[PDB]
Amino acid sequence: QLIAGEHIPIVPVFGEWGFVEDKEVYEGVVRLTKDGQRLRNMIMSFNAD
Amino acid sequence: MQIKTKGDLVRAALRKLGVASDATLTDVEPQSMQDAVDDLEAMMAEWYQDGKGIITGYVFSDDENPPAEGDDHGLRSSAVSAVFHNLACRIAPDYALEATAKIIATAKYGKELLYKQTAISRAKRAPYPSRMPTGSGNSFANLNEWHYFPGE
Repeated sequence: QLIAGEHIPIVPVFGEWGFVEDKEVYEGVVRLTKDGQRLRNMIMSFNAD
Repeated sequence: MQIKTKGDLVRAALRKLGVASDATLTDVEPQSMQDAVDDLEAMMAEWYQDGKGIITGYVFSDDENPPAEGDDHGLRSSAVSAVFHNLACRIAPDYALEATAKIIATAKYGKELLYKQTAISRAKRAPYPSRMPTGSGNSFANLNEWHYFPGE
């Protein structure tokens, strides 16, 4: 089914975007905080126990 | 090794105690053999707490065999000295004697050496707790979504 326009009607928005080895990588702001946050939650749980 | 049977262990224990050996002119008496064999079986069964105690490879005689004396003990060569020294210490009070200080020290040393390897084997570290992260450095686990350790 032919649709109107010259371009694909989907518009993407990226954060930290690039290619490492012909492989796309996009990152937000939460990827690198995960380890610290999980460690903090684990330590607090241990302290409550 | 020359010591291969429970009778050999009992003879060694009695010789160390001085009760009956060729160092003296005394010969081992059958009633002194049977009682010490029973004592040795009881002591080995106490040591080997159904696998949770000292491991020696000792073969426990079953009731089907009439003479317990004469069967091979099955101990390794490195356990015979400890076993028969401790047997001499244990059966010394039968004759209202007292084992000498060297015999007592050798018994202690032999028991410690008996348990040394099993202690090294059993000194094992527990696995990771069920509430640890696996870390993002482990790319395989991170992609598989193995974000936490199993536990137990």
